Amino acid sequence: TGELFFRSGFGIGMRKDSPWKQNVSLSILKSHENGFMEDLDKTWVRYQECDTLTFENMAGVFMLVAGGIVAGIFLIFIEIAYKRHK
Amino acid sequence: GMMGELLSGQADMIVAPLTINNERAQYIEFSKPFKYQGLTILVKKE
Amino acid sequence: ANLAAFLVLDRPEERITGINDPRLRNPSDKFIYATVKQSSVDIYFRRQVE
Amino acid sequence: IVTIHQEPFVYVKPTLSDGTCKEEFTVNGDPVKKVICTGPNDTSPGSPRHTVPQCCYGFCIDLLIKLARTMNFTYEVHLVADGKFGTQERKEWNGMMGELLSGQADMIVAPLTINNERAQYIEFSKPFKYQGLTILVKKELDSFMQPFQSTLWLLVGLSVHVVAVMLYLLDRLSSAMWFSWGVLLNSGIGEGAPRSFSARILGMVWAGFAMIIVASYTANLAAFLVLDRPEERITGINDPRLRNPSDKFIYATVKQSSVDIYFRRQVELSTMYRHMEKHNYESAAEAIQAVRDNKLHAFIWDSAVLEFEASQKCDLVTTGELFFRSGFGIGMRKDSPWKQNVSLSILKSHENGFMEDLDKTWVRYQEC
Amino acid sequence: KGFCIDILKKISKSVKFTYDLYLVTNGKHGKKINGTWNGMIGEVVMKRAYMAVGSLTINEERSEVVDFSVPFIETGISVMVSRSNGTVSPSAFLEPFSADVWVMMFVMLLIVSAVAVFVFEYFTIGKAIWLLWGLVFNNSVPVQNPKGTTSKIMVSVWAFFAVIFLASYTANLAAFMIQEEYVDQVSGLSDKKFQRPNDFSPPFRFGTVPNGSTERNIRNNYAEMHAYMGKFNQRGVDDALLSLKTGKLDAFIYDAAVLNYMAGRDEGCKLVTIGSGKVFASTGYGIAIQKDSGWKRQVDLAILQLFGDGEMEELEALWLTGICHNMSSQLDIDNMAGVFYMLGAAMALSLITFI
Amino acid sequence: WGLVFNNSVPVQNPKGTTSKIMVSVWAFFAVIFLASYTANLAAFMIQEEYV
Ligand SMILES: CN[C@]1(c2ccccc2Cl)CCCCC1=O
Ligand SMILES: *[C@@H]1O[C@H](CO)[C@@H](O)[C@H](O)[C@H]1NC(C)=O
Ligand SMILES: *[C@@H]1O[C@H](CO)[C@@H](O)[C@H](O)[C@H]1NC(C)=O
Repeated sequence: TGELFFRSGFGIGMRKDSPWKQNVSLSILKSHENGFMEDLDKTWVRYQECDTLTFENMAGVFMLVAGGIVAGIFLIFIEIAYKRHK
Repeated sequence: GMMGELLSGQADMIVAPLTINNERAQYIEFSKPFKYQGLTILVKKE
Repeated sequence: ANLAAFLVLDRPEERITGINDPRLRNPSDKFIYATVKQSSVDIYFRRQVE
Repeated sequence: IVTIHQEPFVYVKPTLSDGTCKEEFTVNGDPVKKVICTGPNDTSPGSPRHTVPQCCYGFCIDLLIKLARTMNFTYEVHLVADGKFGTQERKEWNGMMGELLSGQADMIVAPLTINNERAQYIEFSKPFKYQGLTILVKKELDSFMQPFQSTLWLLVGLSVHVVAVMLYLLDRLSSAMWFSWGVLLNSGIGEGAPRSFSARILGMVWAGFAMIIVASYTANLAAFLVLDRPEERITGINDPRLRNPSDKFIYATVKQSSVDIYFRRQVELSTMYRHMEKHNYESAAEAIQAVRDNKLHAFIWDSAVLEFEASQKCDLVTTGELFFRSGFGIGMRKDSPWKQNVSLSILKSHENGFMEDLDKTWVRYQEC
Repeated sequence: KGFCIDILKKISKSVKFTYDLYLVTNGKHGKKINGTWNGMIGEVVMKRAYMAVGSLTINEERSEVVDFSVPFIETGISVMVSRSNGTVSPSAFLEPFSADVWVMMFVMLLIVSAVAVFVFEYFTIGKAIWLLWGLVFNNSVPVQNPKGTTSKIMVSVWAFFAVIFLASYTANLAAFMIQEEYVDQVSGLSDKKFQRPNDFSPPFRFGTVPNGSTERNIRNNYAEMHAYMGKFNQRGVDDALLSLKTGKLDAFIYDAAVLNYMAGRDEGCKLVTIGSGKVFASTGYGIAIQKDSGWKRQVDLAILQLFGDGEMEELEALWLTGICHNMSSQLDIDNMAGVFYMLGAAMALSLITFI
Repeated sequence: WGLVFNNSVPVQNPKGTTSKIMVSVWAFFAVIFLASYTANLAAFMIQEEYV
């Protein structure tokens, strides 16, 4: 979270007064020209990606009714026995 | 540190993820950036 | 209605609003800072007296 | 004593032919009659007007009466034809500040903001009512079916008719349509499905559709209802629209007041004032009347009266951060011997909650 | 006055020199017109002005003729089209959450129907299934299959559990309905629709503005895209924004910073940008200098020093921060098409089973 | 009142297919009103007025 307080760009540092600065600058500009860096980012970041109701609000009532079924059948058997012995 | 590797002479390029500040540009040029990012704070999810 | 209200109770994730957050800017005993040693972060923090 | 005609703090009411008018009693009772004030008939609307005495109670009359009782000094309340508060010339002052400088009034008991120049020239003693500046904007209930429209209603009607006719087409009659209509929305019939070969499956399929559609309708209408309009359109000076002036937006402020001094104090805010210096108004009542008809986008720098105006109108919303924190004070002349006495009196009155009682009795009376 | 004027003032404060700003004589930006540049690039290559400040996108062609400077703001190529109004995904019939809850409810219904049949034995199975469905969906009053009262406790508690489950489902649907993802039909320049509008959909316009670095980059990258955009060559910036707002212009493919500023203005509520930080050809508005006298190092160091401090951040916050940035819920037929598709699939399955 | 609220034991007072339209439309209006009331209660449950 939070805003970006330092928009910094990763660069290609070389030796001081290096004669290859122009070539590497042209190459790094051509990389943005054809979207090679964007293609690499889409290949890497997207591949390594990842992401309320559950059994907590669903299995509880099922467990309760499963437990109460035994009590209900026991009460039914008791009522049948009482009627038979009545 | 790493900035000394580009001045002692053991290497010629420092190509790696490294933020650019106002101190490393005093003598050695970093040409143009290839990936822009903003510094953000990250915390554990609740 | 109460169940719907409870379900839309999103967990607050934006605890810190960047570097401008007074809770993070002001040092505290509970809060602990962390940064990469010998990097540009130390230069940036020490560049200004703020 | 020089007083400004600010309706929230000093109401305007012409007297009757007898020279005085009886103030209406309040809920508490025992109203305090305002003293006779020689105010302009129409605040000089571009033409000279007679100084007809008028009755003006407002809010500051009670404070002035308390100060007079504590200090035991006579008072003569009078308004100014110009109506200006005070600012730099064009080497003098104009309005209430100019009247104080000219020696016409030795003290001013009126709602007046304090800035650097005013504090340098005269002393405000201790403020009694603190108010941070804020902006006000004139603020600018669903269908009977919510997500569905006329086309959607026709589509769902065609679909339900099609499934109803297909039910008795596959079953084979006329009773199937009536049963479907009855079971579409609760209710029910004693016939039921035949459940011979595939009627039970069709009945089970067409049993959860109603619950799903009513749940979707309720969710859509609830989402529409919680779609509250944004009230904080401008977040004070931090808003880019407020910070950067635009042709479409118009900035209005009271002319010859501390607003110009505050704007000129900061150089970076010069473009906020210089680019919008021709839209100022000499009177707050005219600006309020203009913004009532949506002619003005927003008004700023009169929060102590803007809040009361918004409460009375119940239509204009007030937002924006309180960037300028200050309070209304009582002005005295340079090296005035009464400054200490009035400061002690106002501090004593504030200590016992008299100011809070006056606020809760007058400003809190109109709550909206 | 402007952001660039503030940057130049800060540079003058940091480094003492003399400057005289000159408006562009011909054109707007650089363009290789018969081998001759124009605008700021044409002026700097003609030694008229050593320093060029403006919306000069850094590219290989521009850097070849005139040296550039360190960028201070990230920009690129972006698309800002919001004429289409897309509602939420049609997941009302089967939301991603509670995927296994439906199967659990079905197996519980089967179990309770079997238990009811067993206790009745000690058409019955069909009657029990119908009673369970009627108690769950509450669409119609079910026929009471059991005759006694002892077994009624099980069916009553199962009906109560079904009512609780239905209430939870309604609450979950209401909670999901408040989402404001607003997944529009936008994919970027990589999509085949934008690259070849004629092949994909004739009612589509690229709307790329010519006479600019972005137009040249698009033409170099794809000739077909440039040919398609040549038939919708907009003029100016305000006119293009007005055309997009009125619906005449399909989309805007100008600079990312300009698109962000337009979306942050008054006429940007219905013309928001893509919303993705990454943009095509991520570059900046570097100052173009001939570097004949080697003065590029000083200005680069000054820009780095300004960026290191908080002046750049506060200046960007003051200037490059629009309004109405990022529930606006809307109703559409595609949102409710999911339940229609589910009903059609169920009807087809029932017809197949009957046949 | 049976159709407005949770279903209960019904009475077969109507006799014929020509009298079911009135009860059907009454039930539809009642369920629509109940759904609107539930949605309004859900919307008001998240109000910030309570403190
Ligand atoms: C009639 N069925 C509903 C209901 C409404 C109110 C109370 C209970 C229930 Cl169960 C209709 C409104 C959506 C949720 C639902 O199931
Ligand atoms: C660019 O502008 C020049 C003049 O400023 C004009 O002659 C030329 O036709 C323009 N090119 C395009 C493609 O609009
Ligand atoms: C969808 O958005 C467009 C423009 O953003 C607007 O004109 C239209 O009314 C919106 N539709 C709905 C149903 O909100």
